[PDB]
Amino acid sequence: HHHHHSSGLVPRGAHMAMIQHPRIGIRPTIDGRRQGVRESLEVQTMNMAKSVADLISSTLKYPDGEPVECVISPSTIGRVPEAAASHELFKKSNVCATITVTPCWCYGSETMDMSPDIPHAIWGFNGTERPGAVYLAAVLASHAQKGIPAFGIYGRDVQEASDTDIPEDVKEKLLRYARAALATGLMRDTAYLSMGSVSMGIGGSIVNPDFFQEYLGMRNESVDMTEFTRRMDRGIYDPEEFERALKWVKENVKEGFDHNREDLVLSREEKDRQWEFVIKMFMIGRDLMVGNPRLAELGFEEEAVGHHALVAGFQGQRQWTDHFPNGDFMETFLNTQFDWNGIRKPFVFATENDSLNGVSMLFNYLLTNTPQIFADVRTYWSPEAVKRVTGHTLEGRAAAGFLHLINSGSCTLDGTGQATRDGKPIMKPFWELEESEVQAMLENTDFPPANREYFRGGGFSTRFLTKGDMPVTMVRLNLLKGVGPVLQIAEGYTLELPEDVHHTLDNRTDPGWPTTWFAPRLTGKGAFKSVYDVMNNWGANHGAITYGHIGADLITLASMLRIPVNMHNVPEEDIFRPKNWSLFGTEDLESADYRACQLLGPLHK
Amino acid sequence: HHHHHSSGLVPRGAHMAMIQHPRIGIRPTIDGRRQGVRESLEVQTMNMAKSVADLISSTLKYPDGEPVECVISPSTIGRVPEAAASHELFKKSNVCATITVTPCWCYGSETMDMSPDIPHAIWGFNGTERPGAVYLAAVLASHAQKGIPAFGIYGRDVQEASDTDIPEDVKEKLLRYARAALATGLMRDTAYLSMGSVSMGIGGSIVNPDFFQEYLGMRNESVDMTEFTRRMDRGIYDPEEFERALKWVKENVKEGFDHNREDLVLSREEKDRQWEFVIKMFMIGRDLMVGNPRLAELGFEEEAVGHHALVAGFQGQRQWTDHFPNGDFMETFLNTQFDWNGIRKPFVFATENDSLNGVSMLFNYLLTNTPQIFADVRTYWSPEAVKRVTGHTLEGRAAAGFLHLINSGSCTLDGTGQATRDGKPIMKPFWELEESEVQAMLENTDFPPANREYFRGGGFSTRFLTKGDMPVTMVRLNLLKGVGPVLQIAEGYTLELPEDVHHTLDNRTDPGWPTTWFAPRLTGKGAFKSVYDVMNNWGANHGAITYGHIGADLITLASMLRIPVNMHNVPEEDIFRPKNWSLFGTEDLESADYRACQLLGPLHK
Amino acid sequence: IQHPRIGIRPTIDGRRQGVRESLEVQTMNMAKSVADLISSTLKYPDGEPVECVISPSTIGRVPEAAASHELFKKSNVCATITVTPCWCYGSETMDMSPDIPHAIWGFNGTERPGAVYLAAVLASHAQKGIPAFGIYGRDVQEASDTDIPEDVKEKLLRYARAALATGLMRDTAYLSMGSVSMGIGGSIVNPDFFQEYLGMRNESVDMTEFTRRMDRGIYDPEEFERALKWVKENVKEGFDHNREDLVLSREEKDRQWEFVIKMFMIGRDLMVGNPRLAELGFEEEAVGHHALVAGFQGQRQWTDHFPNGDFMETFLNTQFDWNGIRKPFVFATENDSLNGVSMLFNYLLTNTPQIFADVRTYWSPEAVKRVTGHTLEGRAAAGFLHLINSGSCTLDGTGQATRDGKPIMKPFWELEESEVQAMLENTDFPPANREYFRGGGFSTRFLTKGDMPVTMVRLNLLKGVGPVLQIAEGYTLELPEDVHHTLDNRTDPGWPTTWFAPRLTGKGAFKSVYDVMNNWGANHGAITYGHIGADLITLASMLRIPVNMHNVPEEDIFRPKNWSLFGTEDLESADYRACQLLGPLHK
Ligand SMILES: C[C@H](O)[C@@H](O)[C@@H](O)[C@H](O)CO
Ligand SMILES: C[C@H](O)[C@@H](O)[C@@H](O)[C@H](O)CO
Ligand SMILES: C[C@H](O)[C@@H](O)[C@@H](O)[C@H](O)CO
Ligand SMILES: [Mn+2]
Ligand SMILES: [Mn+2]
Ligand SMILES: [Mn+2]
Repeated sequence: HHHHHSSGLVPRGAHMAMIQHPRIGIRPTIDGRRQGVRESLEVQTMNMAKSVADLISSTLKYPDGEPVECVISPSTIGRVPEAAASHELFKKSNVCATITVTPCWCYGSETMDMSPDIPHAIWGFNGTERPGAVYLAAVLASHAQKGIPAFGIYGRDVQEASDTDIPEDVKEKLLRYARAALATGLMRDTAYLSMGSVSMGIGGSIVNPDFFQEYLGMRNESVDMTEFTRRMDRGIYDPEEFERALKWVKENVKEGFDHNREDLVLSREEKDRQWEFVIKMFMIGRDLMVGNPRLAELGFEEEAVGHHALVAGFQGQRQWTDHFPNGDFMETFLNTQFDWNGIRKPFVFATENDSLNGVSMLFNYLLTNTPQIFADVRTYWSPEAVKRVTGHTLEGRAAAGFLHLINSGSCTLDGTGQATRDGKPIMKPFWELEESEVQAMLENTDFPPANREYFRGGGFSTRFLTKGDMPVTMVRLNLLKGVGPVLQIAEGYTLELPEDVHHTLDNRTDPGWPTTWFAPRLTGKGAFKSVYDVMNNWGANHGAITYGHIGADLITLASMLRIPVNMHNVPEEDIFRPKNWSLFGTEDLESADYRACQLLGPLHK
Repeated sequence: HHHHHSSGLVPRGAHMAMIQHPRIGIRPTIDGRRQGVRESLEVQTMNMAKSVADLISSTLKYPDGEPVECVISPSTIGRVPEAAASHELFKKSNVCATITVTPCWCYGSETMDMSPDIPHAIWGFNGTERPGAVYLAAVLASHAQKGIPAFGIYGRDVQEASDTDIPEDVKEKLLRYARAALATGLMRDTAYLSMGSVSMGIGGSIVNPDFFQEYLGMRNESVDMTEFTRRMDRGIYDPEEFERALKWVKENVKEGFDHNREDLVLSREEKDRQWEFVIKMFMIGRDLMVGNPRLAELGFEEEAVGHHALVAGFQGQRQWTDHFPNGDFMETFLNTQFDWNGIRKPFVFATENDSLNGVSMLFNYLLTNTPQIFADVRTYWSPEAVKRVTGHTLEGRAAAGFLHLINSGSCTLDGTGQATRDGKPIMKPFWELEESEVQAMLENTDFPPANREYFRGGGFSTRFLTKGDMPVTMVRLNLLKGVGPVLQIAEGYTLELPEDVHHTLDNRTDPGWPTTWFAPRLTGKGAFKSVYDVMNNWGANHGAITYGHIGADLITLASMLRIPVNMHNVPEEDIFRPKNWSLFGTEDLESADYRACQLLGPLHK
Repeated sequence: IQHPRIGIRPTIDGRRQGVRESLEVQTMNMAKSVADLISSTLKYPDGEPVECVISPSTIGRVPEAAASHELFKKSNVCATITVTPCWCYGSETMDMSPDIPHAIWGFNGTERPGAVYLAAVLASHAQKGIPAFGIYGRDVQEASDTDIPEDVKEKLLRYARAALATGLMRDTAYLSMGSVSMGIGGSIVNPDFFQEYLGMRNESVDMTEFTRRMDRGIYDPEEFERALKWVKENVKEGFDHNREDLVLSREEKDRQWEFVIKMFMIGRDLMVGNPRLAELGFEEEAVGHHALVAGFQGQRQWTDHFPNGDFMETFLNTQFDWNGIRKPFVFATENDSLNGVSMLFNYLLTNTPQIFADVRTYWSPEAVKRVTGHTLEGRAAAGFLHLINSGSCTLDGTGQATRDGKPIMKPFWELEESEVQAMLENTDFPPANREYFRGGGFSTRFLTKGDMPVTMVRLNLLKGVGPVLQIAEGYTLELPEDVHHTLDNRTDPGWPTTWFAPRLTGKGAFKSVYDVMNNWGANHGAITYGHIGADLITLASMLRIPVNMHNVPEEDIFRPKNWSLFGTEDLESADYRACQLLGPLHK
């Protein structure tokens, strides 16, 4: 951001849209009594605060790889004017959530944080010498009596007064809380950009701004896809960048086998022209999302600013893709953690402008800092169907059947699963990626010409096979009329089928697109009695798939946003929600969660 | 109550506040058809009524030890004008709830009680000769169709027509119903008195009159604590009583070891002055609650009347206890079933003006006629922490860990557990206490000087150890914003630790205060999967602890008041709620209970 | 005293190569004029000029909106004003903050569609449920014109004063001393109301704290000596109406004077803290309770025993004492917290101290005739109300301060020495009536000068709905001297009097002066210098408190623009519907 010689802002340096740095505000509360008690507790109390700040700052990173930032109250908090001084610092410090720490008794409502629009957690030391726990429960009761949600963090094992380690059980809670709170703080005040609008009558592509505004704190931008054509015809993109990209693409991107029907096959001259075009789609999509200071230099100052988009979508079908090369290459590379410019954070991006899938990916992204697989839930494969079709009897993780996850053209190349840790397939934050790993991803992917019976305009799709045995979580938000957003979660594993089984199933389906074979973990409960039941209960044709088991993190996140969780396979002992959820019931956690979300409602209504 | 020579009422005889005598109204309904049927059923029907009245009156007592009173309709009820005559009698008879009894078919809505503001139960004889059961179900359907809650009492085993025993299964239901209904009738129209107001920002001490008014039928009174000072300086207490108390206290109350820091230790002259002062606090607190006719004789006629308080609280901290001796001695003796004047009903009394703990104690008190332990839930002791700290491996009832229950100074001396039945520790109604038992309680208690780093004004705390192996129920009401009161219940046992374990844990905590070691019964369900989970779900720093397993009684009570139960460990087969609860669902009893309480709402809104 | 800012957001057409660069200067000028108008005209309770912030650039596209929001977030902005002369891209340029008021001023000129933006962006505000005021001038202005027209200033300043009132309340506390006073409803303090509507916290101390600080020297002894001396010189003890055997000796009266001074000191220390207390070694007591407003329960338990609260209540609400001229500390008798908030509304809108009073009597013209022989004329002609607190009232409520030979109440920084003198000279302090206040003390007795324009205000809690506001603009009265003395002597001549006549309109509860009283929702009112009804209405609408009753002319009613979508005919109902649906700010 510098000021334009006459009018607006323009970017200089990095993009216009930076990743934000929300802080966590740490509030050490103390007994108010002086002439002995308070003075004797100051040091133990303020240390608790310092140790929490070091835990978070030394463990968690923002999407840009920087260490998360913490702020401590200007003093310990024993009486209201100390709370007010705290609140005043936090207001100007960009604080997205609060952690109160204490080893002693403090005065409930005199010391509590009143912010209704952010999460709070309280950690009471489990010690005998002072009532730390007792404050914990007291102040949480005030929170529930005043309808300001707060998390309760209480360690299992009595600690000695002089001990300053944070117990593993407390750490787990502190970090789950922090990861989830940071996701809320990173979404807030950003936008979703629609390119186009509704795609083929798909629910999530009918974008609902009330949801963004009320639940997420987010704005909605839109451009009609004509914008791409305008920029291409008028030279509103970086031509020097274009030349380097064309060269890198020629070197690194293998064009794939052409399955097109005979009379639909394009000339090699046409295919080359289409390659230039999709490279420009990428640059333009990326520029629209985040801005580009080069656009300003080329004298396109209005365009240089972008659309402040933390997440975005491309309608494509039907009107664009009937005419012009499709968006597979754009969608692929936006979601991939590199291009000709180098290794890079991803730009979270929805196929078919499925805004709800976009937000599902963004939850996943902000919780993990890892890129996100976008997929159609194409087929449920029962053991019986697999046996009939291939002769093979499924075993290990595939034994109970599995789901074919395969988007209609595009997918993050990180979703190959070629990055490695300890001999195992994973998806990594961009700053952990090695050159070899990028190379492996490119090497194990190719780019078949688009199927022109569906995508007359042409383009190239993305084709790889996700490596088996990677822990993942599939995720989907859906909008329920009269209720709002509801969240479903399925943790499980990618699979490696026998090769013949893979090729047989693949070739009957859509072998020009990207494949992940998915087995969800069954629990014998709810919708996880069988793999079939998991599909039959999946509430949209799309899912968002992340590396890792992040179910418990999502559940915590959803409660912060007051989004009820309709379906998950997370063990119950991992469910971690504000302490007042339990006033809405302890047996029927699902109903209590609906009652709590219903009553408190979204953050920004 | 006599009229003053010029103006008000004043008490004479007992106190101004008597314990009330709510009645149970018994309604025998009969088939309307004469010329045979009705006349042949009169005697069997009216006997059912008489036997129910004898059951209740011969088994249950009011808090003052008098036998509960019943009223029968002026005739059997076969047609509406007989129902009207019944309703007319009950209106002037102080009837707090209804029991309809019948051996035959009667005409539904023609015969039913329409009172919306009181509980109803219906007992249909399980006989073959007439449709008793059939009336039972019919009239209950009318109750649910008209939104007037009623309990259904149906015996398991077909009885012979000539049999007049009440089956054990029916008796259990009749008496649970009656105990709970009487508690509602005893609370109604009484008050809660606040002395002071908010204590150290504690939730329950921010008194919510909507709750008292709407749910309990109760008023709220308040005095600023200055009132104590006024009465002490102006001689507004009984000086003859004061002298007898001072003497009894010198003989019966052992002053305890002084743990104070050296420069804070008070002179013996000061300690003696403080003893006089806390004796006066007691008398004044007791007088404020219930009135005193002696105050009238001494010419303080306004004060003699009291505050009509069935339950009350003393703020204490911070402003009073920073200056004057604290309220431990007052709170202790109000909750204890004796003093210098003799053996006595308790006066239900909250530390720190925790009005919600007060009501929790009062539920417990009205259900049992036994005094009530007020406690901080200070510490969860895991087996691992106990092993580390003491070397001991916990066994029997303590094996899964336990809770340290220990109020910040005061507790009913009945909570020593020194009263005995059949070789076992219990807490008794006052009229069952023996002189030896009072003596045991005094003998096993002492009264340490208050800790002046917390209670600068001084005073004496109460110190004993509750005997192990007593069945108890811990209880807490909490206010949930947008919902109202919700009730949690944990039945279990007091523990006897090995002596070394006890002293080690005690001495690290607050050995000048009273201790109960508590193990809740685990069920493998909800919040009772582990002792840790029970604490982690306890919704305030306070609990109310009663002798006995009274979970099922509380659940019945809560349904009468439409307070949902968020957490309990009572077996499901014991849950006994109005029959329409089951129209709100039969599987998810917790959700159905929230839906039912939500829809019907409190009694007096 | 916080310094909440107003954020000025200059929005602009995003199209360059001409349009945008041509409008930059004129657009930025609108921002600058508004900042100047506000900063040169309004002041915080402490006398300092109000502060504004402008967006770091004009706003034509969303990332500029984002930057504006980033800056305002750290600049303590309590409300926004968008200004524009041109068309701009509605939802791309709008402020989304749900917890603060907004206003849009669109230039009324022809060359560019500024009124078009104004209405389009307000449509978005209504459709997204984020209330915003619309500010549109009556007369087409020339593109180069730089004057803010008078209709526009009036709206901008009304908006700003009301916005600032919300900004100054937020995050402060109400302190109760004691609890419930004599079963008075407003003294059963409701924290949900404070928390949800006002963004305020609740603090609490038992009156025992007073005794504690007195016994233990927890107040400033230098200050005490200077105060005792100043009070002997300046404060006139009044007539003792007590019956013979209740009359106190001169010694006892003198000890009580020392005590009530100490009460004043402790009350003030409790509200705002005092660094002298830390110097004297009570570091805890030194910080105070962060109270923008407070009350003192008093009766029954304290005033039965100890000197009453009148002196403390009077001087907290007065703009001076032995330490010099000074802002008031808004303070409620009987801990009537609703009256306290009513006073504070008036205070924050005007920077002038506030009369607390019981609405004691309605005097009909018939009854004045019967009792006095006199036939009321002038403003008094249609009857009137006796406003008189049970012992205390701000000395500024004498009406001794003067502007243009007319009685007023002034912000403290406009007070002259001679005016303080006049307030003192026209007040005496009668011993407390010991049948009602056994514990003693001294009340405050004066008579408010007549012909002073005032507004009486009351906030009431209505079960299941929440707070509702009632407003009566009117005038103080001067009665014939002998008529005054007859009415006074048979009521409570030891307490302070204001004679009030509300303006009648023949609408609603303002058809007669009796109707005004018959519809008054409590025994208390807060009374301010000035006719500020229109300001209250705007403030009420900011906080979503319905107005149940007011005598303000309909043309002056200025509410967020989406109120009109709830109805244009039946404004009262539309107001209730809007507040009901929108709810308090901090639910
Ligand atoms: C080719 C088809 O139109 C395909 O694009 C759709 O089924 C789409 O994937 C649905 O999300
Ligand atoms: C000594 C402490 O203030 C103690 O009184 C508190 O923790 C209190 O027991 C909380 O209920
Ligand atoms: C003397 C009375 O108590 C008086 O104080 C009451 O009328 C009080 O003014 C009610 O506001
Ligand atoms: Mn699809
Ligand atoms: Mn306690
Ligand atoms: Mn009054």
